[PDB]
This record gives sequence, C-alpha cells and structure tokens, in this order.
Amino acid sequence: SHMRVAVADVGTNSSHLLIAEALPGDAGGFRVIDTLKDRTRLGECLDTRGELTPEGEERLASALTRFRELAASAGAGDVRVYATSALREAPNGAEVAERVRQRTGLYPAVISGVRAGELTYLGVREAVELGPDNVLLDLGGGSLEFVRGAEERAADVLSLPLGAIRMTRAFPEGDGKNAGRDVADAVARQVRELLRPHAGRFAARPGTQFFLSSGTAEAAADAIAQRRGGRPAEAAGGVNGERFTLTELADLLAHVARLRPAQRARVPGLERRGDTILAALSVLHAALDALGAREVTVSEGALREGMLIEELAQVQTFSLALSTRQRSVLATAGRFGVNLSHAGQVAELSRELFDRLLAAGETFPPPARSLLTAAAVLHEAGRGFGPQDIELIAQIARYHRKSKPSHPDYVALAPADRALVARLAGILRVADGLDRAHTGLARVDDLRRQGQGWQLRVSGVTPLDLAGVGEKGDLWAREFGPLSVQN
Ligand SMILES: [Mg+2]
Repeated sequence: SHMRVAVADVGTNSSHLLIAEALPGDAGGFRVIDTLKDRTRLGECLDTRGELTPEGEERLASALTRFRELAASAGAGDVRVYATSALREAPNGAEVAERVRQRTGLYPAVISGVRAGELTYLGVREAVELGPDNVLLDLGGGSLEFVRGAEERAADVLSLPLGAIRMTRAFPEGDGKNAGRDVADAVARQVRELLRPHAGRFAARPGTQFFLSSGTAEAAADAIAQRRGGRPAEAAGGVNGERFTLTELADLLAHVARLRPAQRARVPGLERRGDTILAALSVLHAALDALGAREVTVSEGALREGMLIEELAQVQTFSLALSTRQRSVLATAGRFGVNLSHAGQVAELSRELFDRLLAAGETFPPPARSLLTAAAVLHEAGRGFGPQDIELIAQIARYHRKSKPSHPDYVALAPADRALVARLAGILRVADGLDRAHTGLARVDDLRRQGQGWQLRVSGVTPLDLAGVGEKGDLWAREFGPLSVQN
C-alpha cells in the first residue's frame, strides 16, 4: 500500500474534502480515492458585525466531523484544512478555529485570497489543459480570484470582494418588473469599479485561454449546455472541460434576470443556486467582459486539488534533498504511520533554526544537524546511525521535562549528550509549534540575538502556530535565552 492523504477547504458557500493516495515514483501526483462536499453555507451565518454565529460554528463542526470520519475511514488520518479569509469571521477567526479544533480535532487555517488563488490554479492545472497564457477566474460566495499563469503555476493573483453571497446581499432585489435587470446592472458596476485598476494584468491577448472554477461557473456551464438541448451534467460525468462563450453567458443572465427569484431555481442547471445565481452570473459576465474574454473552459478542479499538489510537492522535494540515511528514516517513519508532510515541515523548520543558530555563534557537535533531522521525522511515532546516535535521536524525539532517575532502565546519557538532547529538543519543539496547525506554510525569515535572548521572525503562521511556540518554547528559553516571535 501507498500513502493516503486528506485535504479539505472551507469556503464561504461550501466545504470540500479530497482523499487521495500518492503516486509511485515520487513524481508529485496522486490518485483520487474519495471526495466530499458539504454545503456549509457559512456566508449565511454572519452577524451584523461580520462575525460567525454559533449556528455557523455548529455547521462548521459538523462539516469537519463528517470530513474527519471519511478520512480516517480511508486510512488518511490527519486532514489539512484551509479556510478562505471570510468564512470564519472578521475579528474572531482565531477563536472560531480553536473552538472547532477542540470539538473535532481539525483546525481551519485561514489563508489569504492570494494563496487561495494560487492553490486553486494548481487544482485547475490538475483538471484541464492549460496553455502558455491562462487567465482563471474563481468565483465563490465571498471573493473572486483572478489568476494569470502558464503551464505550471500562478504568476499573478488578484482577490476582489465580489462573491456571489456578498453581491446578492449588497444589491437587495426589488419586487418590480425590471428588478432582476437592475440588480445585474448594479452588480456589473461594482465589478468594473473594483476591477478597473488592475484589469490590464488579466486582460485577453491573442492566444489567452480563460478558465472558470467553483460552483457558480459549474452551474452556468451545465445550464448553458442544457439550453443547447443538452442533458443534466450527470450525462458526460460533470462539466469538467466544458466550454461556453460570453454571449451564451449573457443570454443565460438575461433569462435569469427576467425570471423571479423563485423561478431561477427551476432553470435547468441552477436548481441549487436560485438565491445567488443572478448576482453571481452578473459578476462572471461583467468581469469576463472587462477582460476581453470571448470563450471560457470550466474546471472541476480547484482549491482542494491544489492543496494536495502543494503538499506532495513539499514532501518529495524534502525527500529528494535528503541523504540515503535520512531517506531511510523517513521511510521508517512512514511505516510507523506518521504524517510525512508534518514530519518534513518540522525537519525543515528544525534545520532552518539550527542553521541560523550556527551562523549566530552557537556551538554544536558535527552529528547535531543529522540527529535533529532524524528526531524531527520520528517525533510523532507512538539504519546507518550508530547506537549512540539512535539513543540521542530517541531522547530528542521523546523529550519531556518530567523524566525517574532511580527507576530501572532509566537512560542517563553522558553530560555532553544530555546537554545536546536538550538543545536539539528545544529546536524541535519550536519547529513543531510552527506547524501545529499542520499547514506546511510556516517559514523562518530571521533569527537574531536579542540581548541574552533571541528574536525569531516567522511567516505563514496561524494563531494556533504562534500559541504553540509560546507553549513549547520554554525549553528553548532555558537553553538559548528568552525567545520573542514576530510576524
Ligand atoms: Mg508535531
């Protein structure tokens, strides 16, 4: 058997789960085992102050509980969860995310709109045939990402607050005859307003291919196909790779705008989106029209597929850079069943902290880097190394302030090895906190001596990661002096 992995995203409208298995060949690919979508509709559970309600917290917990059960059922174990920037509230995101972590075990890490767009672009890459020059729009309930790239990754990302829920709420629809058309016009003016300053970066040139993802675009492609006399997206197994034109979109929108909100849910393809679909289609049409697009291709791949790709990419990049002996450690860790993505991130952070400390004058014995790397890989387990090295690794990997010296089989290392274990376990614990949310995103920017202590600048950290460093950096402060974490 190979490695089963689980990723999940929490957006404004829905939550998504991907369970997959890595491909043999350390190539970066995967095989899809199962997928799940939960219509969490958190954008409907925001209060007057932009915070998520307890009902919205309940819906979130149910989604992560279903997600975590399916993943454990497949052998996936840990589920990395990213949330878009609006789903978890304007000021209380940290509190909401800690709460669901306590209730379910999974921690929804808020990422930026830019990072969401980059990852979504990778999922699109996994689904469709990108060219040398691609513009992707990803419309959700909260934001719209514009992304331009070539055949492998995003080069430029813009994130605008033009989500289908947000636009539906911002232009309440009247009860008159042209009420739909008026909502669509006003939404179209909001789109141009926010897009005009940066439209050039995403405008059509000869050969530009436009792509659309997420559920609005998927519902639109279905509806347009059935307008050309097609069958529900059941036939043809979905809408992946389907194409449609700006004109067809406009006609769909004209039809939807003439209909009453109730009647839109009886338009074939729109059956599940009647409440937002008018605003959402005005956003797509108005944004594409501003960019000069004439035809699009719809993609069923999106954020969750890009999450899997980035995770496997970080895993195998670390694996390839490792030595023969260290790769054997990673393989052994996998056999025990540890999260290799978490192992690799903690090893990389450990190595980064270790190297900064060396550059700052901290002395370490030659095998120190090698012992820390191996203990980092094995730190969550419930060949080519000497028996002393293995014992050091073991103690680094399983360090706790409370040993009992007199109890039989107590392992008392020589004073120099005692001191080494304590310093390397202090690094390891800080690195472990920096990936406490299991995002793979933390990075060490700088590590400077702050008097008799140190100052550590980090990026890509969630509130849970910073709190973890404060709880686990106690050993570091004892060995290296007080530690302040910033950014
Ligand atoms: Mg850990």
